[PDB]
Amino acid sequence: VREEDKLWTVKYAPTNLQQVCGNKGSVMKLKNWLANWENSKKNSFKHAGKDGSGVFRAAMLYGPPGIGKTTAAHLVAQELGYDILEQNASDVRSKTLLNAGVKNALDNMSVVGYFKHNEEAQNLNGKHFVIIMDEVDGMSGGGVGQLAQFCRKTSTPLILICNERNLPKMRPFDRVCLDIQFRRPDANSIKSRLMTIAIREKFKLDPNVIDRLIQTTRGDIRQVINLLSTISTTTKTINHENINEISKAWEKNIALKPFDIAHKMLDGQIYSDIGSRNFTLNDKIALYFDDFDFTPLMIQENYLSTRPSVLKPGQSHLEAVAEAANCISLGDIVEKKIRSSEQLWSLLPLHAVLSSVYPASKVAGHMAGRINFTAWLGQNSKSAKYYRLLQEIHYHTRLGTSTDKIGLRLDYLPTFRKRLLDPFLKQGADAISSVIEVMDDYYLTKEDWDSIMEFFVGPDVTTAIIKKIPATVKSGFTRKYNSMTH
Amino acid sequence: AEQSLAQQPWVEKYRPKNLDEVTAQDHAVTVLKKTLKSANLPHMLFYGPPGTGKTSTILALTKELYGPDLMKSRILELNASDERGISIVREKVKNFARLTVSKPSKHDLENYPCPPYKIIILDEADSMTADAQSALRRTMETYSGVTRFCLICNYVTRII
Amino acid sequence: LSLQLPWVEKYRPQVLSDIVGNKETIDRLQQIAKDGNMPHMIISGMPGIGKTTSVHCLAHELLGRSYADGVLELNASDDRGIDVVRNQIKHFAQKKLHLPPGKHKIVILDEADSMTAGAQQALRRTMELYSNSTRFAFACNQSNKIIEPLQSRCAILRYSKLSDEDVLKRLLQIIKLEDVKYTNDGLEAIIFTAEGDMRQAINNLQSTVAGHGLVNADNVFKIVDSPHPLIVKKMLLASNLEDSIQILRTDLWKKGYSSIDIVTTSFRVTKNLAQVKESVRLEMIKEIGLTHMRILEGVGTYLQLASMLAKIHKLNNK
Amino acid sequence: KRSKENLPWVEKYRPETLDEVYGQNEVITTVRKFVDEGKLPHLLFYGPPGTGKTSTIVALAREIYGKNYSNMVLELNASDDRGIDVVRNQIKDFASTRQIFSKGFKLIILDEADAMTNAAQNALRRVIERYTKNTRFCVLANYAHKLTPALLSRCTRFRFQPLPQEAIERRIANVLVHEKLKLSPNAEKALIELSNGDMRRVLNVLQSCKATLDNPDEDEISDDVIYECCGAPRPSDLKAVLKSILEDDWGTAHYTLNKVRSAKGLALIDLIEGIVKILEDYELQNEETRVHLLTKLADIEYSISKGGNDQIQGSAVIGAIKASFENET
Amino acid sequence: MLEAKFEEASLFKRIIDGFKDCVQLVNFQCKEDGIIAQAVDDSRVLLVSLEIGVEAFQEYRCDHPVTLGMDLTSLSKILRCGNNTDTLTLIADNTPDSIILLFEDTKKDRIAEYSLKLMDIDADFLKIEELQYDSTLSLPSSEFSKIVRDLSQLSDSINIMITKETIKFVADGSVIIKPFVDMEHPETSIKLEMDQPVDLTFGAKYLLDIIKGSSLSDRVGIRLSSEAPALFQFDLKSGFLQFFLAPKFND
Amino acid sequence: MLEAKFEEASLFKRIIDGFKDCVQLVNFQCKEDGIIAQAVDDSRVLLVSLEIGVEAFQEYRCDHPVTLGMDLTSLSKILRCGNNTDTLTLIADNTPDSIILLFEDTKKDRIAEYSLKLMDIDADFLKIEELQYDSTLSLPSSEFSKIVRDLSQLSDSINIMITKETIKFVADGDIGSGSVIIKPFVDMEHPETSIKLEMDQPVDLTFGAKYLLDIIKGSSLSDRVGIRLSSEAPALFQFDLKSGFLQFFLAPKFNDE
Ligand SMILES: Nc1ncnc2c1ncn2[C@@H]1O[C@H](COP(=O)(O)OP(=O)(O)OP(O)(O)=S)[C@@H](O)[C@H]1O
Ligand SMILES: Nc1ncnc2c1ncn2[C@@H]1O[C@H](COP(=O)(O)OP(=O)(O)OP(O)(O)=S)[C@@H](O)[C@H]1O
Ligand SMILES: Nc1ncnc2c1ncn2[C@@H]1O[C@H](COP(=O)(O)OP(=O)(O)OP(O)(O)=S)[C@@H](O)[C@H]1O
Ligand SMILES: Nc1ncnc2c1ncn2[C@@H]1O[C@H](COP(=O)(O)OP(=O)(O)OP(O)(O)=S)[C@@H](O)[C@H]1O
Ligand SMILES: [Mg+2]
Ligand SMILES: [Mg+2]
Ligand SMILES: [Mg+2]
Ligand SMILES: [Mg+2]
Repeated sequence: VREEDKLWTVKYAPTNLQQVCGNKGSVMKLKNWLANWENSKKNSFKHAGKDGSGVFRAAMLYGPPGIGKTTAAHLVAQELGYDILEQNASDVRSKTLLNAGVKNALDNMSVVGYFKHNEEAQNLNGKHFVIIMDEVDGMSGGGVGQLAQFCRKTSTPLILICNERNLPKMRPFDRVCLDIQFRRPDANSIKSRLMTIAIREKFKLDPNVIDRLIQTTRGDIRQVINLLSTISTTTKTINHENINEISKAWEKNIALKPFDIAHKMLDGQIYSDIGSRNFTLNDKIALYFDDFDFTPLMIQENYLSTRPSVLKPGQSHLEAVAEAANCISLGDIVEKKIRSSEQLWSLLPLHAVLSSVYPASKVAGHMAGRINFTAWLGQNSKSAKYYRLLQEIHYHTRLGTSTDKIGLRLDYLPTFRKRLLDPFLKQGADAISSVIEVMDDYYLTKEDWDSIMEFFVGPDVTTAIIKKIPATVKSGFTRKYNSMTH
Repeated sequence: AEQSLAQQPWVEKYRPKNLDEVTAQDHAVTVLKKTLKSANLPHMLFYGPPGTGKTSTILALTKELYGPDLMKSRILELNASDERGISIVREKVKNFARLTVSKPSKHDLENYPCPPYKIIILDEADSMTADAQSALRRTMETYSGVTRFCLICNYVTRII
Repeated sequence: LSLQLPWVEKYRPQVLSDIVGNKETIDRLQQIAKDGNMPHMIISGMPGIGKTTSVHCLAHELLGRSYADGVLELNASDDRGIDVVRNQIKHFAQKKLHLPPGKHKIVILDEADSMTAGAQQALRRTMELYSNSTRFAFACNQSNKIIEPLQSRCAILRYSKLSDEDVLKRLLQIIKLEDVKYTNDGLEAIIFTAEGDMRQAINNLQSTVAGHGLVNADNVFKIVDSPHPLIVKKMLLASNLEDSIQILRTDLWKKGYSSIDIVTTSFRVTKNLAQVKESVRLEMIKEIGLTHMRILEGVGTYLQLASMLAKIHKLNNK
Repeated sequence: KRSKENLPWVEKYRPETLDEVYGQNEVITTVRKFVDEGKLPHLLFYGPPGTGKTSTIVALAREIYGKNYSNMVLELNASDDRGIDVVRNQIKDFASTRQIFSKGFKLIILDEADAMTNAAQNALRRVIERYTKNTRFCVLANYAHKLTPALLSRCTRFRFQPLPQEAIERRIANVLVHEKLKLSPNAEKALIELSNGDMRRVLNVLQSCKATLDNPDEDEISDDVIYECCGAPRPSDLKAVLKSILEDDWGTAHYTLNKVRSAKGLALIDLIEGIVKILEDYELQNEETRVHLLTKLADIEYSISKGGNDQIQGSAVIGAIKASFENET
Repeated sequence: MLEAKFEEASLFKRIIDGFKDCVQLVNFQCKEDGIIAQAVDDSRVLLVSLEIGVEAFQEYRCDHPVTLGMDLTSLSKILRCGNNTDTLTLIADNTPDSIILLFEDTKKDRIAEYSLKLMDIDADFLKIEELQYDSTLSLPSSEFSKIVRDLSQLSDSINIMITKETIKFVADGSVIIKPFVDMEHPETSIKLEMDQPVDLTFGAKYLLDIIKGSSLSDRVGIRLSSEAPALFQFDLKSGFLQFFLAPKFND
Repeated sequence: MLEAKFEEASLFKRIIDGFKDCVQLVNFQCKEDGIIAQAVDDSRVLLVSLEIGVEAFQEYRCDHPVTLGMDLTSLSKILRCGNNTDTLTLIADNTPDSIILLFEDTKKDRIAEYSLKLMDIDADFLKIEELQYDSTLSLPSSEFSKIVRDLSQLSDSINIMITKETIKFVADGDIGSGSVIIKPFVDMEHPETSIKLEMDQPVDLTFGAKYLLDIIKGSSLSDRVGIRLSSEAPALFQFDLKSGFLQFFLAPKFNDE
């Protein structure tokens, strides 16, 4: 055992909930939830509380790193006399091993708690489990699906801790469990802690530089503690005389997300005469290099949804948008050449400049609305889902149509609509005899009739006309089709 | 045989069989014919416009060098249908290049001049990737005594 | 047949005082070594500044004779997947070892930028839990490639390029220890072609010393081949097209430089050309990328580079 | 059957020792002094294709150990797999043990390491320096951008300059000594200018013009034979075509171009290069002329690289030249 | 510096074979009277403790009590190298950073030492002070392993009933046992002392891993209490090995 | 010409199985004395050397010394497609060409004639085994295999130390260590279990675990493995056959300390 060898972050860790600086409301809500979990379990979790918290069995912790998520989750379980079961990224987590190891500890009792203390009546929940799943983001080895399935068939407090909530892999956690958001604390919460540390270590700290220390490391208090500890070995006076070097040498190089990268590259402040030397082009290309999978899509999605501020004299908004789109097309050509054969990966920075930097710089200004999510990822999936159905229909009709999968969609389907659907509108339920004698000719079925109607666009929209015909003819057509043999 | 050559289009019906029926490129057939008496056949790279005689003169050179008996056992041909990738050019082409030349029969040895090397022809090399051609370098360089390479292309720039 | 060690390895510093790099960070590491409470640290910087040797001398001074069993170094040659980081690193973390009071076990993970994200994710808690016995120390070249939590837990220690004064001091030390005849011009030329790289500087020193004996400007500029990016930067800033074309012909093309390398170097130089404006830089980069695409299809003659230079001059002149 | 005379001239005249490597004197001297003094650091040869890198390193490996070089020396060319799983097992085991035959430092020759993945080079970055007092690495490359900066810094950079005229002339004389043959001086100058530094093209076209003699023992190889063997355009009709394009009208210029390119079966891709090389010497009294003259010609060359047409591109070259030679007036 | 010497390594081999699957780390206490060691499951539901006296050791020497925190997978890998005919010795020096397992051959001059590096485990040594159990039964271990193998193939939860001197093992499959004391065969003498009707519920894998130890003892003593974890005791030639299994939620 | 008729069929299969997955390309030299072969590993660390005289062959006829290079993968493919009850004959023509492996049953006429195209391996015939070794020893194959595959689970390096009437195998890894110390002793009732040792100087040197695990695969041929160790010399692991012998030349791993 030793007291000095500690890492300055475990000797000063909060040992009680009244020491967690910042986000009082979130930790208070979580404490009330963990306290009323038993009362909500008595009502089978089917009665929402004052804040609507008793209807959720599992808790979710998300926020920027280094704020006290794990610390709060440990202290709230230690204060109520519970027992702490903690699984983390180092342990192997998969649907098999998760259903093997912790599934049995989901509805069982504690074996070590029974020997802890039972002579005095402290609390009735000193024999139960609180399973803390930490760092849910890292599931490189049933990472999110099985854990989300644990949120419904649970019988013990289930606290989950992650870093970023809106990531697509952890979407199932959306409405199956309660979630709370921990924010970056201000400079007023950690100031008392930092001054008390400075008092207990015989080294000066001006109360005026702590705000800059919190600003250079956005929301990681542990980073501030490590910064102070590393510098307090040779310099014991940290004031406004050397704060610039500290703030410049200890910056945080966080990775930017599709929303933030677009918001940054679309800001008209960098491409000005002053900002061009404070945020150089090398940094702009590194911004793309942080995520080369979504940045071009984001830029193509929201390059014309902003109000520029770098418009050259004479050049309007439409011309700038046109040049941005031309460079977008060129970057698309470069990207296709990159991801084609020969695996030309040395052409990446040219794509970074053509697809992202140039169209952004051309329409750089102040964004009017919000950063919209890219739409091409969903449109391509829809196009593929429709192409599958078109190929199926074409290979069903190949015996008689004698036309490619392209010439059928552009030409045949307009007349097939008149032949198939129109008799059901103008003639009613007595045209059921005619329509069938059509589809048996082209080997169609009910599934093909369901798909053919969905292709038409423009004035002819069938997804609304289908709801207009009576339901009795709908129920009779399927029966007539299933009854007769081909 | 003769009925077979009669029952095919004029393109294949009059394909030159020796080095004398190819009356288009007198600068290259001269070297290819002088090579017959000698034995120093260098690695060849035929390049030019489509439909000129490359694939039709390399086969004639092979037939005149080895003969109809040794041809099917002394050459390898990778034109377009085979899977010409980095793994294949690393394994199979290298195995065939680093391989002992077959024993010429007395008939073939007496009639045709059999040189002490095989022939690997990679037809239309402009379709190979860059890594495959890069791997071809030392493979064609070190086994130069028992194997000579003949590339054919319509665009010399595509070759590394 | 005995082969003498190279000047880069024979004179590799084995004492933290012999490091001539950044004075502040080296003094911090020295005080940490004399005290012993070494916290987790990431060391990153330009290639060839003394990060690995610094952390290795730190470990040797902190553990002394226990270096054989107290340090577990994992390089890129050794496996660094999830399996090893979960089994061997953990088993070494809990390894009970009786060290002096103010000492700790150290884990030297060199080239941290090559590890998978899952490895760092699994390493987070393995490092955080056993802080009383294990103090990790990462040494990479790109701090951006490391995940955020692992980087935030440790205390970051940036490294800047070696100034010419430090390089000349170490060069003078090497010459004094090796008894070599030299002139000031040769040392200045070596520093200028070293582009702030200690290993490259020492290698070029040994090369010219063994090749000609006398370290003079002629010998180094003869067999060191003064750096590439500077010539390309000089080429792209010529006044008239003829001067830039003559530079490309005599200095780059005639000296045997592949067209793809010239194009890539010109792109990288224009990327960091702070003199000219932003729009002209973007247009020059676009034209250089068009020329690069033309080069990659196979056609890489001198005419393509000449037309690229002509387009850059037409763009910059109007 | 198999003998030294059956090999092509590209390999038959391979330099056995370092003394038969002309041109790169300033590197061969340093390498010989390295091996003589006893110290040999990690080398990195970087040069254009066909300069002498592989031959130099093979001669060095022969000089160091003996006449049996491929016994205790490892060689990883582009023909073997060089993934990360290879640099982990094979190279490390070879660099971590001793030799089997003698007692010396081991040699590892990574030929054409530009074709290695970034992970493989990053893994090699530490094993190349962990075992230094026992093994030495030699990295041969043609493109100095494929290598990571770290691996590029650890090795001593040796550039292989293209062969100057004197070196190729000495090699031509040495080849003409061993092979009964005679070669004309103007033919020698044409061959030097066509070489473009490539020592392999020299020997190739030399074997070609020797084969095209019908008696390679008495008649001398004139310039016409060399120009015919490779089909390259003679400077005479090249300058004639350039003059007719610059001076004459459209009809007669197109006629003389179609007559010159059909008299010997020339190619437009070579005519463009020849005209560019001849016309780079002119003193244009403006900057806007050369800009268009280079841009349009490069576009036409890139289009020829795809083989669209054959006469439209020729008339395009004519039009580009004529329109570029108009801002002068 | 502790030195222990067994007469035959197969005893310790079977001992570590009994519970190498329910836990991964174990703290072996070393006193003057003997060796006691308890390890908690990684899910903290099942606890395995064991005590071996000096009667099992051919030789024993312990000057001061020492705590040895070691992994089981690595220790099993090391013990796999030894043969059943070698005498086994445990050697430990002051401040035991490593432990020496030495196999010595009697009729052969082949001595083999293996050093194992210990782990630094949080030795929260919890007391095992006696709590009065309602039901205490003794039943052959083989029959118990068989019946739990039968019930486990049906579901995961297993209910145990001790009512009116009758035993009910229900799988939700049911097996009913009555206590028979036979003088002829004492090994099958299923004994039962009951104070209250006992009702517990357990899981599958915990029982499957406890019955893996049904090779050191022919009879197991199972002790139940309605508000206390179940105890599974197996006797040894010198000591005893007991499992503590936590109950299930009542529904 | 070259005609080599074996007495059985599985003999050559078991012989090749010793270095099946250890070397890839071999080159058999056939002379009037017998078949010799030597092949270097892919990483140029160990060398397999096999010598089989005219004792194992039922019939042998070779006029002039012939060299036949071939890969081991295709050779094993050819040996696998032959039934273990036939008679095997290696046949080579005047000039070295595709070798003919012929399987002929002894009861029913089954002629299985397979061809194997030769590789052109450079004939760098090596001459080792004339170097005076410092220490020689011999011990049963089962004990060596057990010791090596028990020590391989703890590390990747194995230090062999021959000291005064003591042999010591030491494995030092990450999870632990292990030391097996044996002493020379000879029994009269079982002459095959005896461990023999003749030393001149104590020798301590390291090897890799993968190469040892690949070498001990040859323990299926004989039962008494011989080990010859010497400083600045490749370690010799010899298996004695009924007609010749199979010897592995392993390169020791140097120590940085
Ligand atoms: N509000 C706070 N008040 C005081 N100390 C804090 C606070 N937040 C964090 N800490 C310190 O930060 C350390 C605990 O780290 P945590 O913030 O709990 O890590 P985390 O929240 O789980 O974020 P991750 O897991 O690294 S993404 C201890 O040293 C605490 O003293
Ligand atoms: N030089 C030639 N002499 C005689 N006939 C020729 C010649 N070139 C082409 N032909 C005729 O045209 C046919 C096609 O010639 P090929 O050599 O197969 O074409 P090619 O040179 O392979 O062009 P590719 O395959 O598109 S690169 C031959 O079978 C002959 O009938
Ligand atoms: N500050 C320094 N003072 C003296 N020698 C130095 C210094 N920095 C580097 N060196 C020399 O460089 C070599 C060791 O450098 P390294 O530590 O390998 O560089 P690095 O920081 O690890 O960067 P990498 O790993 O190559 S990308 C030895 O030859 C040292 O002598
Ligand atoms: N300096 C030289 N002196 C004489 N002959 C040379 C020289 N360089 C090249 N050659 C000739 O060219 C042949 C091949 O040269 P290599 O050194 O193998 O080419 P290289 O340096 O490997 O370049 P690569 O590998 O094609 S990029 C030799 O066998 C010689 O015939
Ligand atoms: Mg956490
Ligand atoms: Mg063709
Ligand atoms: Mg380093
Ligand atoms: Mg080469």
